[PDB]
Amino acid sequence: TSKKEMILRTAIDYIGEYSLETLSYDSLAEATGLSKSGLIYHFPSRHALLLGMHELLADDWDKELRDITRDPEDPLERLRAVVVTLAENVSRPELLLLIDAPSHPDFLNAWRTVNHQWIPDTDDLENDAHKRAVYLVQLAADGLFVHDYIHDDVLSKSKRQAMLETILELIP
Amino acid sequence: SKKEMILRTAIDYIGEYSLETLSYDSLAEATGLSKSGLIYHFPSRHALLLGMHELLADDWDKELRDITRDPEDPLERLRAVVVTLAENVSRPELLLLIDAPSHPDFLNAWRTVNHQWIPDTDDLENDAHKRAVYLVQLAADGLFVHDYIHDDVLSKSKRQAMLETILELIP
Amino acid sequence: SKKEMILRTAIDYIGEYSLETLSYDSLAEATGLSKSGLIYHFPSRHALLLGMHELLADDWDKELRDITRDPEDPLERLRAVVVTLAENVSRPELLLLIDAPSHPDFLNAWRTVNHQWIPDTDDLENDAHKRAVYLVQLAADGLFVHDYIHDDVLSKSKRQAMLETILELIP
Amino acid sequence: TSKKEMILRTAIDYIGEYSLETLSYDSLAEATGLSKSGLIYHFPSRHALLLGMHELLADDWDKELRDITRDPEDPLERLRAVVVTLAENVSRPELLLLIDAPSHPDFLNAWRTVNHQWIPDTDDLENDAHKRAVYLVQLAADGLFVHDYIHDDVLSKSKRQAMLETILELIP
DNA sequence: TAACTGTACCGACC
DNA sequence: GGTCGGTACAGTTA
DNA sequence: TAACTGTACCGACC
DNA sequence: GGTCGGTACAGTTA
Repeated sequence: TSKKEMILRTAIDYIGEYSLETLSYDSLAEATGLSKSGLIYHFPSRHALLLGMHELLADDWDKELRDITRDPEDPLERLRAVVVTLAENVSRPELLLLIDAPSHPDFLNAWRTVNHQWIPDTDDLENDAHKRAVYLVQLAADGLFVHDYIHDDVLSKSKRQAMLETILELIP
Repeated sequence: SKKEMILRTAIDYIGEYSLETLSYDSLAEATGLSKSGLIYHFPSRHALLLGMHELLADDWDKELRDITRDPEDPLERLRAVVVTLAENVSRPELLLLIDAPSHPDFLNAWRTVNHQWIPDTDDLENDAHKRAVYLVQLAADGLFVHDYIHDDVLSKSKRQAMLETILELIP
Repeated sequence: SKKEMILRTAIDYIGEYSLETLSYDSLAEATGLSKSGLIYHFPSRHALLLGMHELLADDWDKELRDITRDPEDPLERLRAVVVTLAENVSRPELLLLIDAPSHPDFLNAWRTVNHQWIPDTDDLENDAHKRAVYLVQLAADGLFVHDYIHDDVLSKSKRQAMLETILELIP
Repeated sequence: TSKKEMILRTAIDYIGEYSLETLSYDSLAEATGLSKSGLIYHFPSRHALLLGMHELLADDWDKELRDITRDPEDPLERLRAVVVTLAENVSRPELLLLIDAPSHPDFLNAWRTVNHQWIPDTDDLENDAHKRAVYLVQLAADGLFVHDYIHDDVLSKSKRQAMLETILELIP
């Protein structure tokens, strides 16, 4: 009967719709049906509530990346899954959370797996043309991830598939 | 003008912290003015935010005009877009671009820029060359946002190199 | 109930000062509670003011039940109106009655007393009896407001003599 | 010229229609089309603006009282004017000021004429029938002055005259 | 017995 | 003239 | 030399 | 996230 995960989904859904500044116990109570004491029961500070949201979303993204990877040892094969989940499996909440995370080490740490085991390493890229060609993909996937929140002019699915394919065809 | 100075301080303030802790009070510190003198200049919070959207939107239209010496070709515009995104737009611009949907006034302030300098998505599905330019656009947005969504700041050396590689890609 | 002790302190504050300077902070000083403890109990200012109106309008109704010994007739209600106006109603009720038009909720809290106890102003051009009762109502009202609009508080004895004079005048 | 009496009149009219707590430099600037600076020139503080208003209205009244007293030796004649100018020639502003007056020595003092040279005397009426029947009249007049602001039942012009006549008939 | 809900407060801040 | 993030603890429902 | 207007700024309170 | 009561001038209009 523990509604601890349901609260987080509700909180994530809420920040997509509205935003972080406006997420508070009262407004999460209103949205969960729960009472404020109820929420405090699982998340005794706002800091825990946010941690849980970061953790929850980083774990969605890790599970998503590992599932769609055909072979986990092939670098290019995992870069392809980074490109794909960035174009389809991450939305507004993740972006707001990525941006909020630097604001506390706890939140940074919650994202360490998926920023250190899936995003390609920046090493001597000044003078390595292949490595820099692998980073160009990463940069382009990141632009397709944030595109609809920064351009005010959403891509339709069809345009987004077309651009996803273009970022893929560019994998070495 | 005292107005532009206050707005400049508010922009650095949000780069360092966020919109949500931008308050008349926290802004009175950073600017040295009293909470009340601040309100004299920006009589509501919405005005203060409208100021900041407008200042940044304008600065962006400025720098990308002082950088293209041929406004004609979508390609020279496109060059201007990549460089400004790569090297002279930071965290505050990203913060206000995210926040902009929350009021029509905010959207309206970026309207000039967001459609005038931004390549056209229009028929992208069938035009390979139009997908080659949007790929550049996307890579630029990638470098613009890079350090604020991966816990890893690029060094100036790395950043310059990725700018070039993107600059290469240009049709 | 803690609500009722809070209203009671607010009633005495406005007796000493005014409604205009009655604020959550100034009522927190006077009650011992914190600003937000008070807001827990009355969540908006409207609610606090509605509470004070309700409380006085209802004490006056009660104080005018254990005094009138035959709710039946116009005259025994009038005697009661006169006595309560003369001696168990002071500056807070005057202040609240002046403020009460500022909102329908407040007027409404004074319905029971304002018509059901106070004699009617109806049919008063032509009925001598009805003018002799309203004369008594005006005098009672005059004694009620006396200390607060004339720079001269009456003593208890002066007040009883006058009370008694209005009471004689009863048709 | 000098807008000074004109500002006070506007301020009086303002609070009649609205009230005292809302009367401010800003709101009085709007009502007068003057500037806050303009108002502060005549009235260096709000205190000085309320006194102006207390002073002005007590003189309108004192003027009105002696304007309508035929024989000012006669204690019953002045009692008649009191009643008359109470039932006919004072309105809301006048009530709000009276009620506010005791909150400051200057305000009390500005009402000293009309309260001393005109209001009959509470002097051993405990044992004196005539004196107390003179107070009764004063008492009913005060009641007709406050009626409309205390009872939520504005009297018609006609009923107000009817009641005024009745208090007057109660005279010597 | 864990998962709540309600009630009464309060300091920093908007 | 409030909100917001707590804190404290008693009383109820799966 | 008086009666304003506008512009910037602030502490206490709401 | 503000209003209310100023303070402090410099310039303007009769």
